[PDB]
Amino acid sequence: MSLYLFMLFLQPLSLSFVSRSFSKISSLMMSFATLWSAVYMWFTSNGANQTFYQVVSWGSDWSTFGVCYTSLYISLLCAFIFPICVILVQGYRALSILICIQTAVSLSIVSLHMLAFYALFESSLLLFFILIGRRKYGSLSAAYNISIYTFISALGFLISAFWLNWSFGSVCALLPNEEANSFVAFGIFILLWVKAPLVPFHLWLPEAHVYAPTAGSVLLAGVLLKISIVGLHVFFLPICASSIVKAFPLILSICLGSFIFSSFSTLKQIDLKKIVAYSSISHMAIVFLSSATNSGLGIQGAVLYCIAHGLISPGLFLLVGILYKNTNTKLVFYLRGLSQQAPVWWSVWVFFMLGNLAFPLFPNFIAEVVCLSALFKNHELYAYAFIFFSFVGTVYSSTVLGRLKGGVSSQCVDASRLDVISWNPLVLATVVTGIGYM
Amino acid sequence: SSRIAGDTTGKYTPNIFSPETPMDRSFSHVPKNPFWEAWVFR
Amino acid sequence: SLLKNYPPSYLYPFRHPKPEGVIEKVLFNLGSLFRSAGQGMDELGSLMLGNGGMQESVGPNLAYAPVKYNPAAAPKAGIVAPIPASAQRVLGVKEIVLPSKAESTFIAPNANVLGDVKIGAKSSIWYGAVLRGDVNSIEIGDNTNVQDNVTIHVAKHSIDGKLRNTVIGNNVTIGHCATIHACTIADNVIIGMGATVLDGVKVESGSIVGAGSIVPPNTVIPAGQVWVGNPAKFIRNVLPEENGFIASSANNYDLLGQQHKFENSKVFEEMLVEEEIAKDRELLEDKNLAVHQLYIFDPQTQLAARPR
Amino acid sequence: TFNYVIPYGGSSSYTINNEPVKAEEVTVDFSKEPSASSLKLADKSDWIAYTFNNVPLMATVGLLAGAHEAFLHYERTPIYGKRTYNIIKKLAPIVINKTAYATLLGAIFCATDALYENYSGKKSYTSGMVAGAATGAVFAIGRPLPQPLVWPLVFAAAPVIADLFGEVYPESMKSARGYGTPYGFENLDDAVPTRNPIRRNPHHY
Amino acid sequence: ASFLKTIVWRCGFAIKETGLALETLGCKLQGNYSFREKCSRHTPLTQYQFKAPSVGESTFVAPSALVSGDVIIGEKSSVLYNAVVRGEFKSVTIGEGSTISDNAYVGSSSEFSPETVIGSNVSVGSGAVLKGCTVGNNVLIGNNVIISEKATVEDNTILAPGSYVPEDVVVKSGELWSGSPAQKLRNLDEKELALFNTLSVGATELAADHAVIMKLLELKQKEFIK
Amino acid sequence: DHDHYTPPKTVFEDTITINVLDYDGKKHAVKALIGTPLNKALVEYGFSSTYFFPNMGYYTQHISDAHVFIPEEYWKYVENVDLKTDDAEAIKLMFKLVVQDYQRETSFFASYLTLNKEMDNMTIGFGPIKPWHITPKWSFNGHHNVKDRMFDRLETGPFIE
Amino acid sequence: VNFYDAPNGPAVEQVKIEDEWYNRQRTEFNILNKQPSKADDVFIAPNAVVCGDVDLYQKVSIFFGAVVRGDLNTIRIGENSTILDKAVVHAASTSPTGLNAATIIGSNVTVEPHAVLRSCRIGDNCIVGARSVVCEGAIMHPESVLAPGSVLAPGRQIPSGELWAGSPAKFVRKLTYYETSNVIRESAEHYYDIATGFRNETFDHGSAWRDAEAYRQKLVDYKEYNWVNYREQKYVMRLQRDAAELEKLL
Amino acid sequence: DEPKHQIPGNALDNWAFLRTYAKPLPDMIHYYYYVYLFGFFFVYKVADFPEYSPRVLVMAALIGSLFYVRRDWVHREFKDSP
Ligand SMILES: CCCCCCCCCCCCCCCCCC(=O)OC[C@H](COP(=O)([O-])OCC(O)COP(=O)([O-])OC[C@@H](COC(=O)CCCCCCCCCCCCCCCCC)OC(=O)CCCCCCCCCCCCCCCCC)OC(=O)CCCCCCCCCCCCCCCCC
Ligand SMILES: CCCCCCCCCCCCCCCCCC(=O)O[C@@H](COC(=O)CCCCCCCCCCCCCCC)COP(=O)(O)OCC[N+](C)(C)C
Ligand SMILES: CCCCCCCCCCCCCCCCCCCC(=O)O[C@H](COC(=O)CCCCCCCCCCCCCC)COP(=O)(O)OCCN
Ligand SMILES: CCCCCCCCCCCCCCCCCCCC(=O)O[C@H](COC(=O)CCCCCCCCCCCCCC)COP(=O)(O)OCCN
Ligand SMILES: CCCCCCCCCCCCCCCCCCCC(=O)O[C@H](COC(=O)CCCCCCCCCCCCCC)COP(=O)(O)OCCN
Repeated sequence: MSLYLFMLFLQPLSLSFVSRSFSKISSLMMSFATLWSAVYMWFTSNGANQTFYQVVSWGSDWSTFGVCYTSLYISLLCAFIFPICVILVQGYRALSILICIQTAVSLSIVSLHMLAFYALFESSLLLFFILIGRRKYGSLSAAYNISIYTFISALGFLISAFWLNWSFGSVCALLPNEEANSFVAFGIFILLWVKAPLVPFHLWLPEAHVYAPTAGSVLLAGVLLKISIVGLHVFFLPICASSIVKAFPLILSICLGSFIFSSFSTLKQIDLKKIVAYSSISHMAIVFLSSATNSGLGIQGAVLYCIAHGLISPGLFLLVGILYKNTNTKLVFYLRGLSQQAPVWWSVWVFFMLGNLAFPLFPNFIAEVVCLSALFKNHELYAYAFIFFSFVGTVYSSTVLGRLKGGVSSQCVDASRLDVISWNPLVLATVVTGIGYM
Repeated sequence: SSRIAGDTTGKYTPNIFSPETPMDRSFSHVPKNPFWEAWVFR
Repeated sequence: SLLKNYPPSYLYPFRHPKPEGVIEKVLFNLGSLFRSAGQGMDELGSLMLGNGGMQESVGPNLAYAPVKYNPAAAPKAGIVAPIPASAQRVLGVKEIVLPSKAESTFIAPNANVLGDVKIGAKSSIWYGAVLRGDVNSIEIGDNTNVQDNVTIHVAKHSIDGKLRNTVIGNNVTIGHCATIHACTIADNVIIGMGATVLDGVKVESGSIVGAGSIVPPNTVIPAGQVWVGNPAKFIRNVLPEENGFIASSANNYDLLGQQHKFENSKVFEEMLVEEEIAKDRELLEDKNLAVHQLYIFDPQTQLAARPR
Repeated sequence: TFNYVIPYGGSSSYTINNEPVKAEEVTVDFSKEPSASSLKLADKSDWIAYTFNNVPLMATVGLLAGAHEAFLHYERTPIYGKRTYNIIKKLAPIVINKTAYATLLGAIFCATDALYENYSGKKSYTSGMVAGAATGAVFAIGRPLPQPLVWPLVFAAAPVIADLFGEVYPESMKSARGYGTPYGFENLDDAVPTRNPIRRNPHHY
Repeated sequence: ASFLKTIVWRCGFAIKETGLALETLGCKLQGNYSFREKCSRHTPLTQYQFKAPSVGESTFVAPSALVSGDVIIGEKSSVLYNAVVRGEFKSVTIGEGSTISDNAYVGSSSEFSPETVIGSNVSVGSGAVLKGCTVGNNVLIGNNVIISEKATVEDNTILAPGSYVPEDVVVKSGELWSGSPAQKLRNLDEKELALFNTLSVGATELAADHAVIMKLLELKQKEFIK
Repeated sequence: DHDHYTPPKTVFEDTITINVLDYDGKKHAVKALIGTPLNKALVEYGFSSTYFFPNMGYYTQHISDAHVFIPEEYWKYVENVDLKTDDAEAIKLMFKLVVQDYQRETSFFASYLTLNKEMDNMTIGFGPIKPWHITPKWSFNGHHNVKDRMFDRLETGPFIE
Repeated sequence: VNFYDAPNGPAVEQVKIEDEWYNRQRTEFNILNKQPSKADDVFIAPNAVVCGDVDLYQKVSIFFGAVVRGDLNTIRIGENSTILDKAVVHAASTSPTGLNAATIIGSNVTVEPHAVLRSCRIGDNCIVGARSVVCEGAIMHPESVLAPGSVLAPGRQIPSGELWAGSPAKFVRKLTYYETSNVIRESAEHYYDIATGFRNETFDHGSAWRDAEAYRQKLVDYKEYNWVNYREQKYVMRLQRDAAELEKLL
Repeated sequence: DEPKHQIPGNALDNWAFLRTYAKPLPDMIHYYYYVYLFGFFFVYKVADFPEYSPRVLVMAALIGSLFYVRRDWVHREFKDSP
C-alpha cells in the first residue's frame, strides 16, 4: 500500500525534474513501476483480512487509505491501462495533464475518507476542461458539459459529507455510521447518478469521449466511470442502504430506462466513438442495479463486469483512434472494405466487438451471468427485462460491422508495429479473464 | 511523384523541401465528400 | 541642475566613491571577503564542470585588427604600424598592417575588418561583416554600405596579372549576407541580399544586381541594367526613378550608420547611467507622486530642473 | 462490510428499542417558537381569510416590479425637452397592471391551496401542486404552445420545493446535535455536556 | 552512466552559480557595479554540458568563430572568422587540412540530422550552409553552396558556388556540379584535381599568419588586464 | 484529372485602396488586401488607438473594432448575425455603450465587413464614438488627441488591468 | 555625431573603435527612441544582435550570428519562432506595395541559417529555407514552405499549404496534411528545446567582467580613475547647444 | 468551405434590429440612488412584516422573477411617445 501511494506521488514528481526530452521514456518507466507496485500491493494483501486487506493512515482522517475487493480490482485496472495512455500521448503539456489526472484518480480509489475522496477526485476538473477543449481537435461545449455536470454532482456529495461529519463527527468509512435521511442519501446518490452515466444525466459522457484524445478516452472509459462503483460500495451502501431499499422501484425504473434509451440512442449514431460511448452508458446500468440489490452476488458481479468493461471498451476506443489516425475520419459511411484493407485491425476489432456483445469466451459473459443471476435473485422479471433488450445492442453492433466490412476502397489503412504493441496487453488480459481468471 | 518517408534503419528525416510527395500517414486519408460533410453537420 | 545635494550613490552608480563612514568601511571589507569566497567557490565548481570549466574572458577587438606585414608586398589600402617592443621580443614581427578608416565611418563592434582595408567617410560596415585584406587590398568608397553578415574576399594576382583587389565605389549598397570576392563595383550600384559576385566581375554604374543572384566570373554587368538568377541574366533596364531609390538607400543607410555609431560609442559608465535614466523615467511616469509636487524633472536626464 | 460475500449496511431490531437519553443535563434554547401572527397567516381554515392575509406579499412584489419598469421608462424621458404627453398617464398603467396581475396570480394560488386542503382534509404536497398548476394555467391563457405545458409545471414545482426544503428538511434533522455523542450512538464514550452550546442569543431584529 | 554525469554537471553548476552570486554580492557591498557590464560574452570554444570541442595543436580557430558542442577538429585545420560550427545535438568532425571559411555554418542541430563528417583537404566556401552531410577528401565547396542532410560528396569533387544539394543525393568523384538542383556539369580536368592540396596548404599558411596576429592581440589585452 | 494550376496574383494586383474619412475630417487612402477584414486593414494603416474599441463579446475582446459608415451600395457585403446567439450580444453592447445617439442607418462595425475587389475606391468614414470604459487601460476619455498607433499596441485585449 | 535630442541625452564621452581593447558588443541595445522588447523565455545568443523596435514574443529563440535590426520599422517575431544562425531580419522604411513595411513573423516560424527577411509578412507555421531571400512586400501565407536557395520577389505571394522553390520561386507541390499539422511546428519545438538548453547553462553575469574590472581597479590604484557625473554633463551640454542655436545667425 | 449554421433573418434587418440598442444611455447613478434609498427604508420596514409561509414566499419570489424586466429590454423598446 505504502509503496503504491509513494509511486503514485512519484510519477507527477518526476516530470518536474526530467529533461523535457526524456519525458516520454521516464513516464513510461514510471507507469510500469506503478503497475509493479500495484502487483506488490496485491501480494501483500492477505485474504485472511476479510474486511480490509490493508489500511494506512498518515496522520489524519483525510490521509486514511485502504484497499478492499472493489478498490483493489479498480486500482489494478487503472495501473494496467495507464501505460497504453502514456505511449499514445505526445508532448510535455499532455503528459503533465494525463499524469496529474491519473494520480488524482488512483488516489481517489484507495481513499477511505469521503471528503478526501471528493478533494482528490475533483482535482481533475480543469484538467479535463483544458484537455477536452484543446486548441484544434477539442470542443469547448463538451468541456463545459463535463465540468458543470461534475461540479454540481460533486457539490451535492460534498454537502452530504458535511452533514455526516457534523452529525456523526466522522466521515471515514472505517467508522460504522448509519443514516435514514433521504436528503443526505440523495446528496450522495446524485454523484453516482451523474458519474455513472444514467439517463437523463448521461449527456456529458458522449461529447467528452468524442472530443477527448485517445488516451483521454481510454482513461475516461476505463476507470473514471468505475469510480462510481467505488463510491457506491465504499461510501453509499454501508451508510445509505435503507434509502436504496426504500427507493428500489425508482432505482430500477431509472436503470432500466437508461439501458433501453441508451440502446436506442446508439442506433442513431454515425460516429464510431459515439457508438462506443453509448455502448458504455447501456453497460453501466446493469452494474448500478446489480450493486443496488445489496447482495453478495450483486457486488461481486458489478465489480467483475466493471473489470470486463475496463478491458473491452478501452480496446475499442484504441482501435478507433488507430483507424482515425490512418484515415482522418470517424464516419462509418466513409469507412468501407476494412476487412480486405486492414485484416489485422479487422480481426481485433471483431474480437473486441464480440466482447462488447458478451459472447461466452469473453469476460463480459461471466460478468453478465453473475449480474443477471443477482437480478433474478431479486425478481425474475428484473432479469427478463434486461435480457430481452440486450438484442438492441446486437442490431447496432451488427449494422456497424456490416457497414465497415465490405465495399470498394482504394486505401490500405492497416495498423503499424506500434499500434499492435499498444493493444497486445489488452487482448491477452481479455483472453485470460475470459477463460475464468477474473 | 511519391517517395517513402519511413526508414526502418532509424535514419528517418522529413523532406519538407522534397519535390516528391512523401508517403506519410496522410497518404491513406479518405478523400471526403461535400454533401456527406453537410449531412454530418445537419 | 536645480539641486546639488544628490546622494553620491545616485550620482556615481557605476562605482561608489571610497567609503568614508565606519559602517561603509566595514561593508567594504565584508564585500572583499565575499568576493574572495565567491571566487573560491567558483573555482571549486569549475573543477567539477570539466574541461574548460565554463570559463569566460573578454574578446579581442577585431573591428580594427592587424595582419602580418609583407616586406615583398607593401600595403596598398591600409596603413602599416609598429608593434610594442615586448611583443617584438615575443612574436618577432617588426610591423603590422592596420585598416584605414575616416572619422565619419561606422564599424560595428561585431564586424571583423582585417588589414588592407581602406574605408571612406560616411561608409558603414555593419554587424557580422568580415572584410579580409590579408593577401590583397580592399577599397571602399564614400557613402558605401556593407550590410550584415557580408563577406568581402580577395586573392593574389598570380602569374596572369589579373587584378584580384576589391574596389567598391561610392554610393554602393551591398545587401545583407552577400558574398563579394575580388570584383570591381562602380558607383551607385545596389548588390542584392544574398547575391554572390565572383572573381573578375565588373558591375557598371547605375546597375542593380538582384537578390540571391550569382553573377558568373569574368562577367561585365553593363550600366543601368538589372541582372538576376543563379546564372545571373538580364531581365530589365533600371527605371529612371529606381536610380533615385539607389541614392536614397545610400543616404538612408548613412543616417542609420550615424545613429548606430552614436549608440555603440558610449562608454560603460555612461551606458549604466543611461540605464538608470530610463529606469527612473519609468518610475516617474506616475504624476501623483509626492516628488512631482516638489519638482519638474528634465526629460532627457530625470534631474530636478525647476520647482513646481 | 466492505466484502463481496455478505450484504453491506446492517439491520436494527424492530422489537428492541433504546430508551431516550438527554443530549445534555440542562437545555437552553436560543431558537424562538413561532409567533401568533405566523400561526394566524398559516391558518387556511377560511379560504377568504387565508387569501386576504397572504396577498399583501404578492401585491408588494408586483408593485416593486412595476416601479422598476416605470422608473426605467421615467429615467429615459428627457427633462430638457417639454413633452406633449403626460408622463404619469404613461407610467401609471405599468405599475397598476403589474400589481393587479401579480395579486390575481397570488390570489388564485392561495385560494386553490386552501380550498384543496379543506376538501381533502389533509396537509399534503398535492394541494401546492394543484394551486401552482392553476396559477400557471392562468399565466398561460393565450400564450404559444410550449408555455401551456411549462408554466403549470414550474408553478406547481415551486410549492414542492417550498414544502421539501422548508418543512420536511427541518423536521427530518431536528434530533442531530453535533456536540457530545451522536444522536443514534450514546453508548460510545464521548465527552458529555452539562449544557448545550449557545452559539448566539435569540434574535430580535 | 549518463545520469551520473548529469548529476555531476548539475552539482558543479550549482556550486559555480552560487560562487558567482556571492562574488556579485561582495561587489554590491563594495559599491562596484562592473558586473552589470553587457560586453560580448561570446566564447570561441563553447561547451554544452560535458561536450567540449576537441581541438588540435596546429589548428587556428578565430576569436569571432564559434566552435560549439563536441566538435573534433584535426591538426592543421582552420575555422575562420564568424564561422559557426555547431555540434551540440550531434557531433561534428573535421579532418586534417580542412578549412571553414568566413560566415560559414556547419552544423547537425536539426532533430533528425546525421552526424556531420568533413574529410581532409576540404575547403568550405564563405557563406556555405552545411547541415548533416558527409564530405569526402579533397573537396572544394563553393562560396554559397547549401548541402542538405544525409547528402554525400565523394572524393575529388568541386561544387560550384550557389549550388544546392538535395538530400540523399550523392555527388560523385572527379566531377563538377552546379545549379539549385545540383547536376553534373563536367568532369574535373587534371589541373583542378591537382589544385586541391595546394589550396589546402595555402590556407594552412594563412592560418598560421592569422594565429600569430591573434597572439599579438592577446598580449595587448594582457597588458591592460595585468 | 490534373487540371491546370492557377498561379497566384502578386500583391499589386490584389491590393484595393479605400478612402477613409477620419475624425479630424482628413481623407486617407488606405491600401488593403482582398480577403482581409476592414478592422485589420484600418489598424495596419496607422490610425490611432482612440479610433478603435475592443469587440465587446464574452470571447471576442481581443478583436479591435471601429464604428464605420458604409455606403448603401456595399451593405450587401456586411455579415449576417443570429440574434439568438451571443455575437448579436457583442454587437448590441457595442451599440449600447459606444455608438449610442451617434448611430446612423449606415452605422456598422468593421469586423463584420470583408474587403473584396468590388469594394475598390469605396469611401468610408469613421463614425463618432462616445466615451467608453472596460478597464482603466482600455478606455476612451473622449479626446482624440493621442498620436500613437493601435498597431504599436502588443496587448491582445482587456483583462484585469 | 552627437544627437542632442536623444531620449536619454547626448553622449558625454564617445570612444573610437581603435581605442577599444575588447569587444563591447551588446546583444540587446537601444537605438535612440526605439526599444526592443523581450519575454522571460526568449533566448538571444551572445553572438546575436537585436536592436531597434523589435518585439520578441514568448519562446522566441535568436541563435548565434543572427542580426535582427529594427531601425527603419517594427519587427515582430511570434511565439515559438526561431531565427537560426547568421540569419538577418530587417525592416524597410516603406514597402513597394504600399502596405505596412513592418517585418511581422508568425508563430512556429523557422528561419533557416543565412536567410534574409526584409519587410515581409510570414504567416504562422512557415519554414524559410537556408539562404532564402524574401523581399519587401512579399507575403507568405500560413503553412507554406520556401525551399533553400529561393527568392520571393518584391510584392509576391506564396499561398497556404504549398512548397515553393527556385530563384523566381515557383510552385512545386502541395504540402501534405501530416507535414503542415506536425513537422513544421515540431521543428520550432526542437529548436526551442535547444535554446532552452543553451539558456539553462547561462549565468546571469558571466565572469568576463572581471578582466575589465582589473583594468579599472588598476586605474583606481594609480589614481587615474575619474568620477564623472554624466547626468549633469548631459544637462549642461544640452543647455549650451540650445544657447548656441539661439545665437546663430544662419 | 465548411458546413455552417444557417442564420435566420436578413443581414440588414437583423442589423437594423441591433441598431435599436443605440439610444441615449442614462447614467446608472439615477437608478442606484433610488434603489439605495428605498432599499434602506425597505429593510427597515421588513423587520415589521408578518411572518409568511415558506410556500407563499417562494411563489412571491417566482412571480417577482417572472415580472422583472431586464434594463436592456426597456432600453431597446423605449419610445418617447404617449
Ligand atoms: C424607483 C426605483 C426603481 C426600483 C424599485 C424598487 C426599489 C428597491 C426597493 C427594495 C429593494 C430590495 C428588494 C428588491 C430585490 C433585491 C434586488 C436588488 O435590490 O439588487 C439591486 C438591483 C440592481 O442591482 P444591479 O447589480 O445593478 O443589477 C444586477 C442585474 O444584472 C441587473 O441587470 P439585468 O436587469 O439586465 O439582468 C437581470 C438578471 C439578474 O438576475 C436576477 O435578477 C437574480 C434574481 C434571482 C432571484 C433573487 C433571489 C430570490 C430570493 C428572494 C428572497 C425572498 C423570498 C425567500 C424565499 C425565496 C426562495 C427562492 O435576471 C434576468 O436576467 C431576468 C430574470 C430575472 C429573474 C431570474 C430568475 C428566473 C427564475 C424563474 C424561472 C422560470 C423560467 C422557467 C422557464 C424557462 C425556460 C427555459 O436593483 C433591483 O433590481 C431592484 C428592482 C426591484 C424589482 C424586483 C421585483 C421583485 C422583488 C422581489 C422578488 C425577488 C426576486 C428577485 C427578482 C429580480 C430582482 C433583481
Ligand atoms: C494470435 C493468436 C495465435 C495463437 C493462438 C493460441 C491458441 C490457443 C489455444 C486454445 C486453448 C484452448 C484451451 C481451453 C482450456 C482452457 C485452459 C485452462 O483454463 O487451463 C486450466 C486447465 O484445464 C485444462 O488444461 C483444459 C485442457 C485443455 C485441453 C482439453 C481438450 C482441448 C479441447 C478444447 C475444448 C475446451 C472447451 C472448454 C470451454 C470452456 C487451468 O486449470 P486450473 O488450475 O483449474 O485453473 C482454474 C480454473 N480457472 C481457469 C477457471 C480459474
Ligand atoms: C431555491 C431555488 C429554487 C430553484 C431556482 C432555480 C434557478 C435556476 C438554477 C439552475 C442552476 C443550474 C446551473 C446550470 C446552468 C446551465 C448551464 C448554463 C447554460 C450555458 O449557456 O452555459 C454554456 C455551456 O454550458 C453547458 O454546455 C452545460 C450544458 C447544461 C449543463 C447541464 C446542467 C447540469 C446538470 C443539471 C442537473 C444536475 C443534477 C441536479 C440536481 C456556457 O455559457 P458561456 O460560458 O458561453 O457564457 C455566456 C453567457 N450566455
Ligand atoms: C419523482 C421521482 C423521484 C426521482 C428520484 C429517482 C430515484 C432516486 C432515488 C435515490 C435513492 C436515495 C435517495 C433518497 C430519496 C431521494 C428521492 C426519493 C423519492 C422522493 O422524493 O421521496 C420523497 C422523500 O424524500 C425526500 O424528502 C427528499 C427528496 C430528495 C431531495 C431532492 C434534493 C436534495 C438535495 C440535498 C443535497 C444534500 C443535502 C444533505 C443535507 C417524498 O416521498 P414521501 O416519503 O414524502 O411520500 C409521499 C408520497 N405520498
Ligand atoms: C429537485 C426536486 C424537484 C422535482 C423535479 C421533478 C421534475 C420537475 C417537473 C415539474 C413537475 C412538478 C413537480 C412534481 C414533482 C413531485 C413528484 C410527483 C410525485 C407525486 O405526485 O406524489 C406526491 C409526493 O411527491 C412529492 O411531491 C415530493 C417528491 C419530491 C420530488 C422528487 C425529489 C427528487 C427528484 C430529483 C430528480 C433529479 C433532480 C433533477 C431535477 C404526492 O404526495 P402526497 O403527500 O400529497 O400524497 C397524496 C395525498 N393527497
